[PDB]
Amino acid sequence: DEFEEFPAEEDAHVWEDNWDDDNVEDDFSNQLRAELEKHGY
Amino acid sequence: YLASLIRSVVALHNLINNKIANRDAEKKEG
Amino acid sequence: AAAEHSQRELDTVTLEDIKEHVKQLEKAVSGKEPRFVLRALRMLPSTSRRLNHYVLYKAVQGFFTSNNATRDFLLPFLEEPMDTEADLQFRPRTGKAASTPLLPEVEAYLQLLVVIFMMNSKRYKEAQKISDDLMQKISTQNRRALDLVAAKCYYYHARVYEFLDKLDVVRSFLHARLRTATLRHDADGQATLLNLLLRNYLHYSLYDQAEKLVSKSVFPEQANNNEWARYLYYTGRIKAIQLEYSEARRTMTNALRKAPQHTAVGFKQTVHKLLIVVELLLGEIPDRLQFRQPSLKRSLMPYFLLTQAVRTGNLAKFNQVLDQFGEKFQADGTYTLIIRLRHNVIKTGVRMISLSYSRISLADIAQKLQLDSPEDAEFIVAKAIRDGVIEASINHEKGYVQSKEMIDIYSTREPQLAFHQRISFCLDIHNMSVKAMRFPPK
Amino acid sequence: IISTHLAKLYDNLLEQNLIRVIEPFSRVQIEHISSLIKLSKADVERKLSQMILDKKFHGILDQGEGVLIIFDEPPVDKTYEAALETIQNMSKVVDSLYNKAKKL
Amino acid sequence: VVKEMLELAKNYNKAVEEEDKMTPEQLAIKNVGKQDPKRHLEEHVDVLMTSNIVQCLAAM
Amino acid sequence: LPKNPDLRIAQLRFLLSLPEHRGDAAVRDELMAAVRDNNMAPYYEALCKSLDWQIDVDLLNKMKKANEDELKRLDEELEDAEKNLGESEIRDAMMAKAEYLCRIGDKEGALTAFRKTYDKTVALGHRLDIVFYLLRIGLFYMDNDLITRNTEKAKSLIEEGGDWDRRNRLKVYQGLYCVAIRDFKQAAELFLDTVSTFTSYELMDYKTFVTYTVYVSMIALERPDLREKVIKGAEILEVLHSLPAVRQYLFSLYECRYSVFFQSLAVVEQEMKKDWLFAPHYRYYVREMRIHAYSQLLESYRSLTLGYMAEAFGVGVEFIDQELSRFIAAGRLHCKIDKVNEIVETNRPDSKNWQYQETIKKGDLLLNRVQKLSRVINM
Repeated sequence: DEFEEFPAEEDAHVWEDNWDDDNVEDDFSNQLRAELEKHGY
Repeated sequence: YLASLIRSVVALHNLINNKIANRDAEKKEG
Repeated sequence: AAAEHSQRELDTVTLEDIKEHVKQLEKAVSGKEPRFVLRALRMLPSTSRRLNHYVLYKAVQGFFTSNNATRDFLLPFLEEPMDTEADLQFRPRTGKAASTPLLPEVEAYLQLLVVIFMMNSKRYKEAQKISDDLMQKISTQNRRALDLVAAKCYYYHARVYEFLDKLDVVRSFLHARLRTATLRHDADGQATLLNLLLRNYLHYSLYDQAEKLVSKSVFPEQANNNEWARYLYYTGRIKAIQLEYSEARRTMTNALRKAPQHTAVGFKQTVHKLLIVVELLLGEIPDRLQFRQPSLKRSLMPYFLLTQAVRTGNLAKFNQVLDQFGEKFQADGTYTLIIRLRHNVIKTGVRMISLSYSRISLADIAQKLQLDSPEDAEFIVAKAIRDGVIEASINHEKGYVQSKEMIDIYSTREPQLAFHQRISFCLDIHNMSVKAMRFPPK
Repeated sequence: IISTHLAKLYDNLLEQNLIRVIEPFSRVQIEHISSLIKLSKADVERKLSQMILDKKFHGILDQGEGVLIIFDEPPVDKTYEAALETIQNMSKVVDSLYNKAKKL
Repeated sequence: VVKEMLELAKNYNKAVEEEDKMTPEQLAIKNVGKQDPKRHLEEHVDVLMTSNIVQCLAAM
Repeated sequence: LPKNPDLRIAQLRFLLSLPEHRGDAAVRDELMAAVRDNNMAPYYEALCKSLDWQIDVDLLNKMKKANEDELKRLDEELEDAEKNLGESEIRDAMMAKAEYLCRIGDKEGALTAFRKTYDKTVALGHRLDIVFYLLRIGLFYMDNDLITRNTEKAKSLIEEGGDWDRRNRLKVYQGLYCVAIRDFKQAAELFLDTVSTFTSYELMDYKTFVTYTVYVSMIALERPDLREKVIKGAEILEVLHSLPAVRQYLFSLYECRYSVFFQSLAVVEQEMKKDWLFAPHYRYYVREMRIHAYSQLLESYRSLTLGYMAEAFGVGVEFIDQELSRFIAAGRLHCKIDKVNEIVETNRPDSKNWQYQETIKKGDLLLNRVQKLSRVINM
């Protein structure tokens, strides 16, 4: 029962990706280095 | 709830079997 | 020609199919069981395609052919081939059967087939008149077995006028048809008529009248799953536009669940888009599997960007998202909801804070939600505690948001309620299954 | 060889002593248990955390004030495991009926 | 009863998913031994549900 | 098996394709030496066009002429075998032609030649070798469809009949592909199965294989299986004795030394960024490892102050608060933060409550299925 009444209107990734992957932030190494530097003094 | 689910599944299977039997009998009629 | 002979063979097989369907309709009227008419209508969508001029020409030459007005009405609108060599006289009714008038259900089915062919041929005007004639002659009939084919023809008539880009000359007439179907106790016909009326209102933005109709009219429970899905989508749009966000989300999730497996791509696209918008408004970030699907990916890409902007909380990202695809959202009929999201974004952040923290300080929550001052945070948090988004209790004496302590749900009564609902559903399913049982007459 | 085996023996002895000293208590504070075992607070805390994380003596620590709570570990209610397995079986039976009913 | 019904549901799964069509009318008659399909099936469902419903109603 | 195509070449190409290392010199020299020794003219041209390098006219012409005359010799040998020698000789000649085609980097020509050889090859072992060669080509180029289809074909060939060595090699190949697809559970399973008898030295040396196995096992295996299969595993421990960094990283999680664990995790994230296979998934690996460490720490506690856990992780209170909030929002950690008192409370569901939730979910799914079936059949 094709609902023709409603019109029927790169990233070839095979792995499922959750939302957290999209979030943009400095690499973990930079974060850890900065935190250790700031807690070193 | 588990017993009710089992009963519903059994009833649905019996209904499917009866429907297929009726359809087969009708088809073999002609 | 090879292609011509292949087309002739496909036409002959389609003629055999229509003969089988007409025989099923006659057997249904004899036994007064919709099952057969339901199967005929089920096969109808498949036959709607793969039909050419000679197909319907031969169908009308064989069926009907009583010199009735139908042959002088559709035939002038559909061309006629030459003297086909394979002049197989497709006459299921022979002698006395031919003399007897065509069964109202079978004649209605043939008229529906010709109307569908006219639709596929873009003969909007001719299909207009043929549909009026068939609808008028089916209006006089009162056999119950005719009601299902009547609902199918009603839907196709509404579709033909929808392609007529008018969809208003039909409003009153479909209202009357739906009311008469309700009086007659018909289920499928009234279902399709209610769905089509809701669709017309949604097209022409008459939301208030649609809500009144849905509130007053009652949809039969024993309706088609596809019809139920369409009605659920329409009611979901009505509720979402009307600020009943939770009900809209539930209804549209149900409609998506009841969609025809993999049969209607566009309905799934629209349901997913509106559900994404409504869920974003309600404070929930939608699942990524929808956006990752193959058929819905390109359609929902702008909604994927919108969800990204909402979750990240970047109002600027939301503005640029609207700038690029704002007209697309408008053409999709969701621009107003997108603006509501633009001004309600803070709800998602408040909900995330409620999920994460339990005794967050007001100053710290204001800092996290990039609010200007803690008092604004207090106002927003109380508004959220109403909005069904949070379950906290502000303690203004020391200005910290104390989320309600979680309790063992199992030791409470809610599990009993859930089990009661599920057990009632299971018992009802068993009762329905054993109720019909289709036991043949010995 | 001596170092590794003596370290393992020390671990076993600490485990046995800690288990022995928590039997009467139900919400013993970490300082008292450390004093009873004659060990640093941090060492006893780490050993208790490792023991809990490894399905050893049942309980949960709370560093907010410091105690070693011990409970009786409700069994599991095998009835629910059986019910879930039966639900899975009936779901696959419904799938089979889906395979059937294709013939109308 | 629930554990034995889980085993019986495994057996019912095996019997139905097989659905051997080599004269199925004959198959249903060549495997009649008061077994998995329904006899040791919903019989146990009835036992469980009767006992539980009666006990709960008495408790309330 | 033959080293061709050399996956080190693909790794170097990806490393150069990385933004930071695009200008690296030593990798440049290594890749140029490999190209010159192997005489990959099509690969050289593709790499030059992709990386916008300056094509060496003399070197390019020399490589092209060498490839041309080698191909002419191979074609002459094929014609001689066809005219005079039997089917086995022609099959081996076409196999050599395909091998050299893969040598220079011609993906399409090499694939077509290998397909023809497979069509003309009857021996099951030679068909398996051809499938392995095509799988190696796919890994070198990262063609998902080619690798999937060829893995299915290799599985079918092994099922029909296959020696144990081919099964082990195919297990390692599936593990590598799974690591490249981010299905880390299957990667850990396969690599732990094959670590005892690693015989596929063409893809990667044993040290790299053990490092990958440790990484994927820790991202996938839980604590009991991790202890039983990785911590106490003789092969993995023996290999790790030569890799102090990987050994420290693996033992940090098991021994509960969280600061060293985070240092090693930062090092591992940096290493995977450069790796050609873990590069697409390095962020996910680091995030999941951090989540696993947080959950492991919280398993033994019910309410631990943010200060104590920040000290344990060698990080500030603010960073741990933000990360815990982010992970809680995603429904990964079972805890709720209390900022005013700075106490994290674990809300791990009771066995009864989790069982009730699971039964509710599964029963809802089954009831939806049953309702759909009833609607479909009842008409």
